[PDB]
Amino acid sequence: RMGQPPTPESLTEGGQYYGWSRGINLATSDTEDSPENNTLPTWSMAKLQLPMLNEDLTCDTLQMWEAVSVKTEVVGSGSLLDVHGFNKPTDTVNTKGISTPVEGSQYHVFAVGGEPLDLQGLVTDARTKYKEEGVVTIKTITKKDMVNKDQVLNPISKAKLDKDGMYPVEIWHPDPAKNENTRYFGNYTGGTTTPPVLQFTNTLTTVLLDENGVGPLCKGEGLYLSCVDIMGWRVTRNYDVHHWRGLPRYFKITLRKRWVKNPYPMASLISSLFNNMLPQVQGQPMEGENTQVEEVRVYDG
Amino acid sequence: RMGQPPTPESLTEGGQYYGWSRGINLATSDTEDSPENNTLPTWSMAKLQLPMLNEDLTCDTLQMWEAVSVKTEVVGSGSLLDVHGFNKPTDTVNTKGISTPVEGSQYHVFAVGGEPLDLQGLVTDARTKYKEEGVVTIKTITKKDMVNKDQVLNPISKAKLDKDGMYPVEIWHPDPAKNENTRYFGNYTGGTTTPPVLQFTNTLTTVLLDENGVGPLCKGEGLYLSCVDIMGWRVTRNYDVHHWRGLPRYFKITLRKRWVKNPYPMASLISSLF
Amino acid sequence: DIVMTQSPTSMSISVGDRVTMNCRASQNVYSNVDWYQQKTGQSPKLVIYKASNRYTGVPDRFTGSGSGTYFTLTITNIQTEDLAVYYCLQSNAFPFTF
Amino acid sequence: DIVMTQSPTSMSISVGDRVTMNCRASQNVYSNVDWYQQKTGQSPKLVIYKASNRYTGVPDRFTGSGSGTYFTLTITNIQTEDLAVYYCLQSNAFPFTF
Amino acid sequence: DIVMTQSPTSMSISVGDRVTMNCRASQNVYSNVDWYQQKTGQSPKLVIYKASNRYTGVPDRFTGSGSGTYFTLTITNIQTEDLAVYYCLQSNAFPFTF
Amino acid sequence: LKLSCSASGFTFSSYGMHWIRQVPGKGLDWVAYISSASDTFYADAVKERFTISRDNAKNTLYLRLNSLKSEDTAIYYCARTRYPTDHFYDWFPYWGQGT
Amino acid sequence: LKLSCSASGFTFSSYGMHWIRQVPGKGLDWVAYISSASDTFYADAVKERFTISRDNAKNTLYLRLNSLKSEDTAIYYCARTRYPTDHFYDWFPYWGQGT
Repeated sequence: RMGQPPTPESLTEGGQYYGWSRGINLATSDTEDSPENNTLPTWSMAKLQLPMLNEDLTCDTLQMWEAVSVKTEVVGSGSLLDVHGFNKPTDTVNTKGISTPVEGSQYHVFAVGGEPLDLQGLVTDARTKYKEEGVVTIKTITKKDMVNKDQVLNPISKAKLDKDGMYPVEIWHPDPAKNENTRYFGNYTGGTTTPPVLQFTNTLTTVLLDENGVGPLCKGEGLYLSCVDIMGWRVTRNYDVHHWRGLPRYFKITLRKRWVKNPYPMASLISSLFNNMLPQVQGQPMEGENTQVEEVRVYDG
Repeated sequence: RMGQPPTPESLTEGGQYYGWSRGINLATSDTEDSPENNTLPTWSMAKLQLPMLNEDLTCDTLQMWEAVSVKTEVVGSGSLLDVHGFNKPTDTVNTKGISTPVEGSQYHVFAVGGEPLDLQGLVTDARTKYKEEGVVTIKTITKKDMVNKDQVLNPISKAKLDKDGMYPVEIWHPDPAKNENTRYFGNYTGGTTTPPVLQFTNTLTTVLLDENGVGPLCKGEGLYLSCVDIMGWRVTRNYDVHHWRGLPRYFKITLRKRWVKNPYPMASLISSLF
Repeated sequence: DIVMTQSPTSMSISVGDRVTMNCRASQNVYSNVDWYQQKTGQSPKLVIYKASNRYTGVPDRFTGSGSGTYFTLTITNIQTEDLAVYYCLQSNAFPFTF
Repeated sequence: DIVMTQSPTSMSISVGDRVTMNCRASQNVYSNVDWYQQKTGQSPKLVIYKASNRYTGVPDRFTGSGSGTYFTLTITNIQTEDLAVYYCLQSNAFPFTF
Repeated sequence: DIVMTQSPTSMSISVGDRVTMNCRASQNVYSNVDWYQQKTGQSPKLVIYKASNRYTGVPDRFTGSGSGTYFTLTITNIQTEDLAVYYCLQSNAFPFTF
Repeated sequence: LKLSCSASGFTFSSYGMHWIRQVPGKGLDWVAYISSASDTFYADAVKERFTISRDNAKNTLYLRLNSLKSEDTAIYYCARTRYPTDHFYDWFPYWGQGT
Repeated sequence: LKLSCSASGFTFSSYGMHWIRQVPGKGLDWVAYISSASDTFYADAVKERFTISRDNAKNTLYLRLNSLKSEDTAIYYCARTRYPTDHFYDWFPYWGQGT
C-alpha cells in the first residue's frame, strides 16, 4: 500500500497504478513543496487476532502467545524482468531498445511484534507542506507545525503505526524505544540508478527470541506485522514522471504458548475494568471548593 | 552537529539547514583555501555523568562502572526517500524528473569510552586556512602553522574530544594510542555519486569487552559517546552547491559495576601538601 | 502568483512586416511558457508551446524564444490569418496566470 | 489506425522552383516517417527514410524535416526526373498507413 | 587582489557604429565577469552577466565574449540609450574589484 | 451552479483538465485544475468558492460554481492537457467550445 | 557611523548582499559582502574598519562605518545577488538607490 489505493478496481479509470505511486512532481520553489498524498509510499501493517488462553489464579500465572520465529519473503522479483512497455527507452535518441526497468532508492523493512510498531518522526526539509487530511504527518500528532528539531531528532515526534497505509515511509521510521516488544529488520539503498537486488528461498528463517529467549509476547491477543518494500521507480516516455514500485511481503510466523506471571494486583485491574466500562461524567460538584456533600459520619458500634 | 548550528530556530532566517552543512564553496586558487566554520562537518560527543559508587579509600580495592556492550543505530535512513523539493533534477535538459537524492562520500564512526576520544591530525592539504575562531585545528593545539608532516602521520598533532561540534572530521581522526580506554568503530566510502547503504535492526549488539574481558572503565565517573554519520551531499538547483546530510545515532549501553584497584593515590595529595 | 507583463500593448503593422512581442514574469519560470492565438469568436488556439517549439499545423513564420524571465514571440512575414490577439501564459507553478 | 493527411493535393510548378509538401498524422509518430517517390509504371522508390535522412543515390535537393505530428518534404530546385507522385508513410505502429 | 585594466579609456563614436571594449585581469578568472552600465545619476545596471549572457531586458546589440584573462563587450549598432559608462567586474575571488 | 464539460474520443481519466474563463474585455483567466490522480488546484481569487471535480466513467468535469455567484462572469472554457501523465504542467492545447 | 539598507519583496535572509561605494570621479569600488550563512568578506583597504552585518527578521544590512571615517567618502550602494544560494559568486544584479 504505497500511493494509489486499491479502490478504483478498473484498469482504465485508475490507470491501475495499484502497487505503484501515482507520480512524483517536484517543487516549484524552496519554500513551496506539497507531496500529494497519493504519491507518498506508506507503511503497510496488519494484526492477527489470536484466541484467549488459559490461566491459573492460584499462582497468578497466565498464558500468552509468543512469536518464536518467522520466515519472510518479498514475492515477485521476476516481475521486474518485464522490459517491454511504455517506459523510457535505453536508446532515447531514436526511442529504441529496452524500456528502462525499475531502478533506484530501495527500502526493505519488516517488523513482527506483540504490539503496534512504535515509530519516530524524522524528515528532510521541514518546510514541506504535507496534506493535512488523509495522511499522518508530524503535525497531525503534535498539533503544532514542524520545527527544525524534526529534521534531526525530536523525542517529541513519536507515534504508533496504528492505522495502515497512512504513515509515509519518508516521515516515520522505526523507533528504538527504551523497552520494546517488537523485532524489526530493515535496510536501505539510495542512489538514482542503483540496480535492485533481491533473494528468495523457502529454507532459512529468522529467530525472534530475545537475549533471555522470550520473543515478542502478544499484548491483548493480537500479533502485529508491518512492512514496506520499495524496489525503485519507473520513468515514463514523457516528462520523466517517476512512479515508485513496491512488492508484497509474505510472513510466516511460528508462535507458541508461554506461561507468564501476572504482574498486577487483581483488585487494581478490576477497578480499571470498571472505570473503562463506565461513562466518565460531570454531575454537581461533590468534591473540592464547592462540595455539595454536607456531613459525613463513620460509626463502628 | 555538522556545519549549521542548531541555534537560529526559525525556518526562514536560518533556512533550517539543521542537520545539513551550510554550503560548499571551492577554492579560487591553489594557495588560497579557507573553507568556512559552518561548512565543515564535525564530531558529535556527549558525556553521561554516572553516580559515584564507593568509598573504600583504605583498601586498595574500589569499584567503578564498566561498559559491557552497546547497541547502536543510525536512525532516519528512510527520510532520504524525499525526492520532491528543490534539488538538481534527474533530467536537467528540461529540468524535470526527480530531485536527486542524497549521495556522495559517506563516513560513519562511533565510539564508546570512559575518557574522551583521543584524536590525531591529518589533512589533505596543509595549506588550507581554517578560521582560527570557533573551530579546533592543528594550529589551535600546536600553536604554530601546519607542517608538511601533517599531510601524513605527525605524532605531534594529537588532541582529545573535549568540545562538541568543534573538531572537524577533515582534520581529526580517531587516534590509535597505545593504551586506550575506548572502543571506536568506523567505515568510510568515497566517491562523488556513491549510493548510501544502511541497516536497521534492534536485534544484535556489540560487545565492548577487551581481550581480558574488561571493557571501557568509566574513569572519573563519566561515559563518553562520540559519533559522526555523514550520508552524502545534496546538490541544489543552482550553482551546484553541495551540502552534507547527517543522521542522528542512537546508543544503548549496558553498564555493570566492577571492583578495581584504587586510582586515587593519596600520596599525590599528601605530597601536594608539601 | 506570477504576473506576466507584455511590452507591446497594441501593435499596428501591415502584411509582410515583422513583429516581436515580449513577456516578463515576476519570478523565474524556466522554460514553461505557452503562446496562444485568439481570433474573435474562437477558442484560444495554441501556437508556441514551452516557449521554444511550434505546435503542429503552425507555420514557420511563428517563432518562440527566450528562457527564464524574458520570453519573446516573433513573426517575420505577417499573413492575413495572423490578425488575432496573442496571450503569453506561464505554466510553471500554481496558479497559472495569463 | 493512424490517418496521414497531406496539405498539397496537387502542385503545378516549373523546373528550378521550390516545393514543400506537408504531412500530418492523427497520433504521435516520433520520427518514423518515410517519403516515397512513384513514377508511373515503376515500383515506389524510397526517397527520405525516417523523415530526416536521404536514401543513398538521392540528390541533395530533396530534404525531409519535422518530427511528431507535422512532417515536410522540400525540393529547392526541381529537375525533370522529379516529376513523380510522392507519398508519406508512417511506420510507427501496426497497421502502417500510406 | 585582481586588477582589471580596460583598453579604451574613452571612445567617441556616433550612432550606428560599432564599439568593442576589452578587459584584462591579472590572474585567471574563468568565466566570472560582469559588465555594468552606469548612466549619470542612476545606480549601475547589470548588462552582461558571467561574460557570455545578456541580462533580461537588454537588447541584442550588446554582446559579451571571452574567457580567462581577456574579455570583451561589443555593440554593433549604437543607440541613444547606450550613452553611459561601462565597467567590467571580476567576481571570482575576494575581494571583488571593478 | 454546477457546470458540465463532456469529452469524447480518448481515455478521459488519464488526462488533466483545466478551466479557463474569459471576460470579453480583460482577456483570459485561469480558474482551476484537476489531474489524473484527482487533486484540485484553484486560482487565488476563487479558492473557497468553486469546486472542480471529475466523475470518471461519465467523462465530464463539474466546476461547481461559486454557490454565491456574485461578481464572477465570463465565457467558461475547458482544456485538456496534451499527454496522459501525472505531470501537472503539461501545456493544455485542446480547448473547449466555450459557454 | 552605522548604515541601514532596507529591502522588501523577497525572503531577505536567503540572499547575499554586497556593499559598493562610488566616489564621483574614480568609479565604483567594492567594499564588503555578507551571505546567507552570515560570513563577512571585506575589501583589502577597509579590512579592520568597517563591519558589515545583517539583522534577520528586520531585513536591513548594517555597514557600521570605519569608526574613524577619515578618508572614505563616496555614494554607498546596496546590491542583492540574483539567486538564493550559499554560493559566494552570484553576480548581484539588484543595486540599491544610493546614499
